Amino acid sequence: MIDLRSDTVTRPSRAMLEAMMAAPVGDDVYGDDPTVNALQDYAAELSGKEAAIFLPTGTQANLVALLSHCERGEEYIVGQAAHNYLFEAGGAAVLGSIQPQPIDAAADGTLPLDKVAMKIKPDDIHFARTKLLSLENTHNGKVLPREYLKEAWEFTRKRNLALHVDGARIFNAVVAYGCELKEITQYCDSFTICLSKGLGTPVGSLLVGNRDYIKRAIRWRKMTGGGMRQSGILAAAGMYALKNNVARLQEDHDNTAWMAEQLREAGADVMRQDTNMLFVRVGEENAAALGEYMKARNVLINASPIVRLVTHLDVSRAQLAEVAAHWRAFLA
Amino acid sequence: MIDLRSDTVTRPSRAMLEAMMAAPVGDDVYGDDPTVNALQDYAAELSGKEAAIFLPTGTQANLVALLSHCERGEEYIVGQAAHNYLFEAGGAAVLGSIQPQPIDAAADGTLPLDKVAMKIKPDDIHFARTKLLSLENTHNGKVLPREYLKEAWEFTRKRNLALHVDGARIFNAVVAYGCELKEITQYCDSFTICLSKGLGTPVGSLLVGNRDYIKRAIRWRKMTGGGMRQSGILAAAGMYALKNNVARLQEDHDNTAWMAEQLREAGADVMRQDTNMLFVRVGEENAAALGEYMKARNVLINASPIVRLVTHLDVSRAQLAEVAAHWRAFLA
Amino acid sequence: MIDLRSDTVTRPSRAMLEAMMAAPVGDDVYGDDPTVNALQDYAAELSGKEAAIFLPTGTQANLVALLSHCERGEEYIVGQAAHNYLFEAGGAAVLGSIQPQPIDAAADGTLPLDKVAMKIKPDDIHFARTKLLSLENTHNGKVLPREYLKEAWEFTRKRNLALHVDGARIFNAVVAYGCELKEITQYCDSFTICLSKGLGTPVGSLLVGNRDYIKRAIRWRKMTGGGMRQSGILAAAGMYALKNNVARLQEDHDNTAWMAEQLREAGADVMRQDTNMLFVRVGEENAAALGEYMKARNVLINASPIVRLVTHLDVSRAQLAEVAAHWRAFLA
Amino acid sequence: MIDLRSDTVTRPSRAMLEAMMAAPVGDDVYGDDPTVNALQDYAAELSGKEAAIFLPTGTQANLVALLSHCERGEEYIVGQAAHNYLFEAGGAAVLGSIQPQPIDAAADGTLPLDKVAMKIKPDDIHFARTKLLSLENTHNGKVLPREYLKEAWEFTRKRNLALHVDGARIFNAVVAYGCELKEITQYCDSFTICLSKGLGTPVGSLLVGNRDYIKRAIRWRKMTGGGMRQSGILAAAGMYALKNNVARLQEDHDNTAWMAEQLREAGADVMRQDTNMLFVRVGEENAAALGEYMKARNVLINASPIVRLVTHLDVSRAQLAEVAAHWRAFLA
Ligand SMILES: *Cc1c(COP(=O)(O)O)cnc(C)c1O
Ligand SMILES: *Cc1c(COP(=O)(O)O)cnc(C)c1O
Ligand SMILES: *Cc1c(COP(=O)(O)O)cnc(C)c1O
Ligand SMILES: *Cc1c(COP(=O)(O)O)cnc(C)c1O
Ligand SMILES: [Mg+2]
Ligand SMILES: [Mg+2]
Ligand SMILES: [Mg+2]
Ligand SMILES: [Mg+2]
Ligand SMILES: [Mg+2]
Ligand SMILES: [Mg+2]
Repeated sequence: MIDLRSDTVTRPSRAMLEAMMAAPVGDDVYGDDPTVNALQDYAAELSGKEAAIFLPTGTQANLVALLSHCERGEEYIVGQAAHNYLFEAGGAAVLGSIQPQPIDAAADGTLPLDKVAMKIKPDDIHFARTKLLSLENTHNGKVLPREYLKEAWEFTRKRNLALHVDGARIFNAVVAYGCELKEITQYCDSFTICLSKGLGTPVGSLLVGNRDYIKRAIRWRKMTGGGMRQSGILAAAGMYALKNNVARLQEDHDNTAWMAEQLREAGADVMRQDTNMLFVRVGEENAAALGEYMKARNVLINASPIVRLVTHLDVSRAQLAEVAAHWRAFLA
Repeated sequence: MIDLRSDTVTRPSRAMLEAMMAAPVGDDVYGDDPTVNALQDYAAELSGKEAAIFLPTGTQANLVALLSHCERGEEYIVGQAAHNYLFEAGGAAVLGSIQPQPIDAAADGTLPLDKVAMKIKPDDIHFARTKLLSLENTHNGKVLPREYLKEAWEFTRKRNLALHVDGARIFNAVVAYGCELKEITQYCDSFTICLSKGLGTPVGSLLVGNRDYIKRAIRWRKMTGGGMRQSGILAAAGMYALKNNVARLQEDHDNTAWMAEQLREAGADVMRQDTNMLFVRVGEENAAALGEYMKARNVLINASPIVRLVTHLDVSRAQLAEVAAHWRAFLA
Repeated sequence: MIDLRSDTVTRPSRAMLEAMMAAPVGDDVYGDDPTVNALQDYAAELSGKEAAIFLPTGTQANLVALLSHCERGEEYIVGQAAHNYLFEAGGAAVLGSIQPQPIDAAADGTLPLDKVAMKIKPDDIHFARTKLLSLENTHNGKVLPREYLKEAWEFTRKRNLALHVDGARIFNAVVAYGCELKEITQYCDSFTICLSKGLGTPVGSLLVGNRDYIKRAIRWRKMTGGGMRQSGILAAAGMYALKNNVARLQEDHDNTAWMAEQLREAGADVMRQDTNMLFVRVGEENAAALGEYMKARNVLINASPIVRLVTHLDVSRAQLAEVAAHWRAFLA
Repeated sequence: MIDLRSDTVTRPSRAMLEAMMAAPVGDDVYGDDPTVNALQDYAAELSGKEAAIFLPTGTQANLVALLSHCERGEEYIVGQAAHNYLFEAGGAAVLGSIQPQPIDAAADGTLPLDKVAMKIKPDDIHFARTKLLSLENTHNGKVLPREYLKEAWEFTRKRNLALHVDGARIFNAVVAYGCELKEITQYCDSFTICLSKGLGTPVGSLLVGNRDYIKRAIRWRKMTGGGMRQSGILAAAGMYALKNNVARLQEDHDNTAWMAEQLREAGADVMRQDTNMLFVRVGEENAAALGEYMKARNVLINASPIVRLVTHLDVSRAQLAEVAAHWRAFLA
């Protein structure tokens, strides 16, 4: 079927499945899984960091990432629309006892440093203790300006703040940048990697940072429930994906801007196109209707005034042609 | 000694102390303290609410209120500069496992209902569960419009959201409206009352609401550590304060409005003036230099590029006239 | 390789892997994964419960269960040596703001109802609010008496307390009782099921209960980070495991009971033997020395003055006979 | 009236009241209260510690004491029947995110060190991180053996554990010991002092420890709501009590063992007598009945199978004679 709801719907490729069934495993609680360790070391090395850790979800990757950075009473400055603030049921505050300090991101997706500075609280018993600055490289598809990344890292060091990046779709950014992962990963103390979305993995996310940081991450992961056993089978896929599915992300990107043009031709009001994501202003009076129309044509989208269409390896251009045709028919 | 730093410096008048030293007391934990109970029933009756609870501080009155309103994982929309979000060291999140959703307040001190609406979370496992809208009347002196208070009240009912008002200086707004307290508390499910501010009490606050709500608040006040014993001694100052110090707040207002013209007609840059508060932009170069010049003449003002002068019952106009002069002498 | 450390080392059989590699999957967050849903409905139906939820680990199945049962400030009575109190880094309190009330378990593994009763808190603001009684069937191998399970069930209803059972090895007790799973799950409101232990799955657990309870558990599983995507691949091993690996647990039991006689009739001090678990008091002087002697011959046993040997599908009797010999050779 | 429910019902003496109305005050949030500072320095000096802090309640003193000692995920070993575990609505876990590890106290009221050692968790991700050992000198009236205090302190230093003592009635212990406060205070890193119970204060408790510890206590107190303003009026009483009400505690003690004898003569089954507390095994079938009988004779006690009678300065021996007579009449 044609699914444009999220790149999270990506299913295992033939090659990936065999890599998995082939991978050697062990008990990762003891650290005896060759594959988990191999994936963790690859990411670490690939990003220029000391150590990495495998978690069940990107949600748990960020929760653990936040608990690891901030103690009870500390606070993190994040985007009002960032994932580890808005889309993680408020875990950091509810579970971690961390005060969140959200601020609106700028149009390009960055967090205005002048605003971040204004939110750093003085060492007064009145306020929470600002500790972390969280970013999200690839925010609703937008790739942060490389210069800004350098600026934030520099900014944080000057203010003694830790810097963490939600790299759910960090490889989309990499491919869009045209550089290596380590070249953007140098500007953050820690960052996450989701294997389950664009890279085509069934389950999996990674938190990468220095040795000590990750050791604290290990205690938190166990507590939050991520301490799995024979994760080797899952990690195997993650290794295969990092060595065979990063480059093709460019194919998704061209499909996004290709589709963006088709919908423009058809008459749909396209709001913007960034990486594997495009947004259309469908409208309130056409939301649910378009949903059904499509859903009928075996096309799955998230019905809404502003529909977010996401691309991935399980959607071809030909299939996009179909949806662009079905859409054109909708509007006229 | 001339303290324009805050209205929190007000000291007990001899009549207040006597009222305290001659009050009958009992074990409040056992609910055997006459004066405490008397103070509560009086606040409840005067505001149209069923019950009331006395607490050590407003900070605790709000932490308790927030805990009594939101279960673990629940959320409260508030102002980025509001007290129960910014000035209570993130208590609601750190201790109460409550997710805070702060937004910028409009110029007049209100939380734009349109902005508030966009922040109400869809009922999806993705988000925290929006449950409370917490206001602040008298917000840095600013008196919230009355039509907004009625509109927020209606908005929250149609959204099934509770409405709480941090009334640390509610009586200041009350005198400014020229109405009864009941006429504004009718637009909220719960509100607080600090007696230790302009009303001149040594310490103590009140949280008022529905009988069942307050019953829960009693469990939280205990856990947080506010369940005192013979606190009727303190509650006594409260009654005395509520029966004699409400009307004279108009005197503080006139003085602030007075000082404003004097400082203005003296070379000072008066940004704005609301109730017992005045704001003068002094700037870097003269900030710290101003604090010292004053500190010497016994005039205490929180130095800063933008100084906040707070009038209260312990600062006379004559004394203000003096400071004024001392400020017109600062420029030369 | 001979791992008697835990039954958590069980590795996937080729038939299990195939079942996993050929399973249809979908986005579980969207509830679109056939196998995951299939696995849940099967566990629910087989236990007499309305709903079921798949999780990354048992540790998370219990944290979620506890959170779904107790609101902030609520409490759960448990065993001092129980898993959701002792071996999950205090998660219920640290992350869930739940007060734990642990008590020593009787010799047979049960929590003495008389002791439990004394621990139920009076409804007074002095105490936490007792709400759950959490058991553990198979408790270090010990099979809880059936009359106690029925008695705890009745006790909790007459006290209006929920009853949860940590069933990490529930099927081990089940085979030992010689009854159906439904006949014991009928005595609890919720229970867990680990598939990654004796049942031989690579990872995964289940929490089962009433439809409304489980709906809440879904919100908590997300927040804690267990809301995976195409997890049907994992859920597949679970179904395969539940349809083929339950009965053969009797083989582990016989082997443990077998090894016990061998080690006993060899000079070893066998304290006790329950289901797939055996305990031998080795003592200080021979503890670490034993671990090394074994470690060399590839036999892995958690060294300690009191060694805990765990049998499972990946350790044959023939292999046990070998270890045995290697142990009778340790004394000389 | 005659109140034997608790020494918390103690009311202000003429001398105390005048000391209060006389005391000079200020804003303690800024630290400008002469009296609060004077009380804090007196306690500190009197106990041989660096600094002290004034809180509204003993409950908040312990909560703050626990938050100050243990970070999120750390754990404290305390008595199953200790106040900061059982009688503080579980604040440490609910609010502080601290895992509690309670164990039964021995008959003399101490925590068997052999048990404490058994509960210290290894540095493994399975367990919470043992950090603090909490004691309660004067536990239900029992005075801990001095030798044991020395032992626990020594024990904790050897194990790198912090030691805290709930000194709600620490002065009862002092008077019973016959030594100075500093001689028992040397065996703890921190300890609390309740001014509101036996010492005859209306409100008030103190936490005493080293400079850094108390500084952390200050941030926590503010967050939990204890940061009061003109606390001078309350502190004044606390100073008067520490200089005029410690010695007479002996009068309460003799009244307790005097009354214990009278009740024995009358026929009541006295369980034990320690300091200002005695326990009678009234029985279930006579609980409520005795309550009314007494309550009628204007005598207030906590009705129960085992009645706890507490002495204090507001109950004279003559009044005890009355109650012992009313009791005798009850039984015969
Ligand atoms: C989806 C997502 C996450 C979390 O991953 P889940 O698999 O949904 O838990 C974190 N950050 C971003 C930016 C995401 O898009
Ligand atoms: C001062 C104040 C509080 C709380 O008072 P504390 O005594 O500092 O705890 C709450 N809200 C507002 C708006 C205040 O100005
Ligand atoms: C192993 C186990 C758990 C949880 O399993 P993890 O995979 O370690 O999270 C829960 N309860 C018992 C009794 C166990 O033995
Ligand atoms: C009463 C008491 C406390 C707490 O004091 P409150 O005034 O009740 O908050 C702490 N410890 C002991 C041993 C007590 O008896
Ligand atoms: Mg996928
Ligand atoms: Mg919390
Ligand atoms: Mg005051
Ligand atoms: Mg396994
Ligand atoms: Mg008292
Ligand atoms: Mg907590």
